[PDB]
Amino acid sequence: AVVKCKPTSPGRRHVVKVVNPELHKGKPFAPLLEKNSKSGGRNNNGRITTRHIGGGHKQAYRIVDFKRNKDGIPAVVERLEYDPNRSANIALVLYKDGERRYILAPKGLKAGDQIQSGVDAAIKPGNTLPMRNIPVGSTVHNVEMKPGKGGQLARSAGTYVQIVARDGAYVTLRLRSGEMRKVEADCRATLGEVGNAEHMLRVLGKAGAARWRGVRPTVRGTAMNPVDHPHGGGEGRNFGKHPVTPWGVQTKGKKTRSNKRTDKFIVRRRS
Amino acid sequence: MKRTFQPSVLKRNRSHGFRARMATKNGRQVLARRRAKGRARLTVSK
RNA sequence: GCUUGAGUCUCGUAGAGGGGGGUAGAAUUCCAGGUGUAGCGGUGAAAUGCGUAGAGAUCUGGAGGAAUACCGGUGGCGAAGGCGGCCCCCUGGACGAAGACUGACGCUCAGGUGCGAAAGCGUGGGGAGCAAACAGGAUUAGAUACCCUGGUAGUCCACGCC
RNA sequence: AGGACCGAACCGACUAAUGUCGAAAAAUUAGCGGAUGACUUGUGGCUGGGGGUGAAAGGCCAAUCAAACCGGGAGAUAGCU
RNA sequence: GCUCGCCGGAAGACCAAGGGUUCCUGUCCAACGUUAAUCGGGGCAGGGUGAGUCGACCCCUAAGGCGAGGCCGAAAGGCGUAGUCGAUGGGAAACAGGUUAAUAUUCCUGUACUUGGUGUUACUGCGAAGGGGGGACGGAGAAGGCUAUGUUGGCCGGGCGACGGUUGUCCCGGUUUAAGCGUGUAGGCUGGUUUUCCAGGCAAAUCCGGAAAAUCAAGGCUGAGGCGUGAUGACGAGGCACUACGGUGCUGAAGCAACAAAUGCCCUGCUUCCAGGAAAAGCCUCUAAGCAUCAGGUAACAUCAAAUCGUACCCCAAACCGACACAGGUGGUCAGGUAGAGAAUACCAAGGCGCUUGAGAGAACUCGGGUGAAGGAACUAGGCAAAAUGGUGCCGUAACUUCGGGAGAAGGCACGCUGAUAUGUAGGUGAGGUCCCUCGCGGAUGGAGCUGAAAUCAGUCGAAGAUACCAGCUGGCUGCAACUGUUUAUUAAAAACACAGCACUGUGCAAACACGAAAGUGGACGUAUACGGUGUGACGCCUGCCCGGUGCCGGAAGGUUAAU
RNA sequence: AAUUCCUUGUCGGGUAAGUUCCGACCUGCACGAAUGGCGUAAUGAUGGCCAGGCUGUCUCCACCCGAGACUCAGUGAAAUUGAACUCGCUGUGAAGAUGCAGUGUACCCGCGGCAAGACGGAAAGACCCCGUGAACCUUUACUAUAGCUUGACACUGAACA
RNA sequence: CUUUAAUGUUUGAUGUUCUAACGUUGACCCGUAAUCCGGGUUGCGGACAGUGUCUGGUGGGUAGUUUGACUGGGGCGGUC
RNA sequence: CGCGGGGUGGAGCAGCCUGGUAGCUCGUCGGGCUCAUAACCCGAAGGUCGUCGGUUCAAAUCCGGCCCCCGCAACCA
Repeated sequence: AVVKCKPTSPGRRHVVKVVNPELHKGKPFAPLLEKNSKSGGRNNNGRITTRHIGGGHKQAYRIVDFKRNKDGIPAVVERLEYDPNRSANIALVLYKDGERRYILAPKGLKAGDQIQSGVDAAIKPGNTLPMRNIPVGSTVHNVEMKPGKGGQLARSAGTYVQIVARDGAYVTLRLRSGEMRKVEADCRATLGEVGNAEHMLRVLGKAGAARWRGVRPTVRGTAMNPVDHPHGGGEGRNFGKHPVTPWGVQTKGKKTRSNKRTDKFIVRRRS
Repeated sequence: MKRTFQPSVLKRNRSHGFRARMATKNGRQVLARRRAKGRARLTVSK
């Protein structure tokens, strides 16, 4: 939910923290957790491949099953957990044969309800089945790109993909950006959009609220020196240039879509 | 003032050690020249 | 205490009364393909715009958003504002019928509180049409007006404010 | 609860003075600022010379940086002293 | 040796790091020490480091490195899989006294404990590179109960004191005791047990998990300290005894209570919020492949083994690092008496030192400080520097505002000591006694003793009672930037930068982009409420006109147009 | 005005006195709306101005207390330096003289002091200029180039319409 | 010679279909307790993609250099 | 000091470059439209081409001097 913090201090007078009183304050499931070390921009070569990433807090990796391959098994929800690695919360689920597994939680998913996968499940937010057994126009998420991969699109908070039309072994989708993409019909999806829709309303407030988060301060080029950044220069904020990236390629208007092997799947570009 | 040499036995041998040199070709290029001058102290070791 | 006050209970009636969730066709705009040709659009006249890269026109398909022809009436409901394509669920008020029942529980009401079209504002989405501001072209002594070609905010929606 | 307040250890270094062949190749003295956080700090690694790093000064990379140090091109070249 | 002075949350006592005999002793003084030197971290010779329980090695693992094959690349080489290393992490086991010129949780005395080999006996099914559990964890805040430790009292030993008093409400000193074992508390956590079934855990499972039932209401687990024991033992003030006059031998009383009280312990807890807080192994436990009169497992007892290496000394400094015996820097533990909020500060205990040039003079001048008539910024670039304000409780507090603040705004009053309320109060702790009990480390009840604010009234000393150290200058106008924060290490700490926020634009995932000849990684084990770039930079009111020049994007018909 | 050259513009306020400061007037050399505009509580080792309080900063310093300076003994440097029997003045001169000329004056030599000179000592000027010097950086300076992008050829083929 | 109609033939520009090349950072099994890799079935695209060669365009991201002299000092202006 | 540009009817501006002929709007005079003015329609005049000389067949024009005005420069220590 949305709750404005009282203006007691400079740095707190703009903090709006999300209150979700349904998340279990207990300890997250041990077997479903393994470590994920930080790297912060570093890579194989040890260079800072990507800027503004590092520091931050320590967070353990959660195993979220996107495949959901188990068929014909009702799933009794156990509880709603909080998730550091994802903006979307995860719901601890218990299957009928006694196995604990995590799933991305849809909108109306309370502690204890039931969901099921396979093509035997009716329409309830949380059900999983191929889109060649879905009503044309259904709001879904966690859709996959290849038949059996697991899921690539519509996974963030309040994300939903609208199925436009269906022609044979190809489903005319409408991704969140609005870019019409024809994906193979043999791909499993999950009904109902992801809840947690007040995530957008969250406003940090403190610079430290971003520091322990994992971000790193971004320095403008207008302040740097020409030897380090293409903008810099001048004794008094001079510009006179076409805004380009730290590596010469022009920005603020420069399409870089050169795939060729996936051009056939884009009906209309995002707009 | 923290002078530019805070001693450490362990770090010295992990970056200037004998066997540390026998790692790469460049390292064996070092001892080639070290033995070339007939220097008694091949590398900082024990 | 008794009833001609008021209110309640039993049965029905009409209704754009309100809230939420779905649904339909006509029409307009946009895109792609086929047919096809020099104008189209517009006005008091004209021009900008649009078009020989082939529009407009016509036909087919598809994606969108808003409003609901005819029925519609100085008709109906509601305190007022205001509310109309259809359907489901939840639900308010008024009216009539023949009786019973409690026994004046009534009326109004500074302050207070609540509702409240449009315009406007904030946060998050939507964006077809219309259209402040602005722009070009005319008219004109001047036109930062009336006309015409476009067009952002807004107009729509959920939650709040005024 | 708080990038909250006063204030030691701690970290840093704004003012003044001493010092400048100094006690010291940036410190002492008397006051300062932060002091539960974007904090400080030990041990142990990774990134490297037209490259690294950078809350961006062209500052930092072993007292040396608008391009480190060492060896070799090289006794480079010098219409200059 | 006797006084004085100094530090004392250090200038103390020990470890890690890092040096490498600087430690101890004898002898010597040329060289070393900014002076002499019989002195010494200097020269010369000799001695000293004793471990199953400390550390490391070792079992295991992270960041990250190497890396059989392998992918890729002129070669070198780069990367990476299984593996294998790598602690600052986790994992078995000892405490006390004595002893040396120097070393000791290592030697000795006394008393315990851990991990394996082997053998015997009584029983029984054991058994992996595989499963599950456990290990196993964040920050902050509050609280209960103890301990370290300290003061007072009781008791014990000594004294009764060179100037007036001191046999008593007097003075000084001591009043120490662990690991383990046993009971198993304060407190905390979780509902136990039995039966059946099962698409679950790469196979399998009696282990775990799920789903149905039955019985009863507890059981189990975790857990400082105390009490006993360890210990009719050690130590022990002070004497008794020999002096190489340094020390050694012998002997030896009291050894309890109460209160206060940690940041140590319970706590690797509990509550709460969010940014959501290692892995593996040891341990425990279950099976596959199989082996079964076995091998092995469990329990007791006996014996054997516990190796290798470091161990000296310094360790906030003359021994490390700064060329020096250098006013510098260096992580961690313990850390007492009084006042005091405190680890501040002042003075002291333990303990360790007077800093390796002194003796005179007291000139100008210089550095560090004190005080100063009348005036009070008249100084000067400028209130720079000094001065002054400075504690606690309470009285009281404006413009403006985002209604949190501003604010400790400003400005003031009372603070010592003694007595009385009250042979020291409220409050806190809490023995004895009494009763009961599913009987113990229990609960009510009861209140001695002890410890001990503050408030009110009165009296009295001084000029001054927060009397010392210590300890805010404030108000008014206003530019700029929001703010805490960051930077030119070594002349610039700011209005420069960062900042949450806002905006635009790029990107449909083998994503954009970046490193890299490539592979492969980062992005992200994330995916449009996401990520990269750029610009501005809290919030509030707002963000107008121009598409000529330039760039980007869209449409491609025509003219021009390379290779072929 | 962090911007106004002219200029200390003009009016009003604060002072006895105000090139600063504060509030306005618009003649804006040359403010202006995300290279964001105008305001803004709080914060600030920030900038400028003012008052109270309090003081040696000042009128003008005076004294006292410690460590040096000073004397004695011990130990014992450094920067620099062609050579010196190393005076002032006037003039002259590679153009500001201790040294040449003229003249005056002055016993030889120490210690403590003070800094006008010896264009004192230190840095083969950092200012200016030169060199057909270097180094970085800028772009619609010239020529190349990574990257990106375009088409053809090859890996790469069969079909009908 | 121009306009032209059919057929044979010759290359070329598009469209769609197809699967063997090839891509496959999809699933499954094995080597194998190994998220690398290799291979085998299968699935999805598809003669594209990607790469080598040649070539046009862009290109201060990057590299090597140029950027005149005389001049009552240089600069500006002017001049040769 | 130096460089560049301009001066044309009453006003505001073309024309120059590539020498002979001067244009547009407003304004003024006069007429009409209306009761009247403005506006509108119609007609016409008005320019020493800043200033003087020179070159040339010919000067607004090309060059030079001078005057006025505008912009730039008026510098690095």
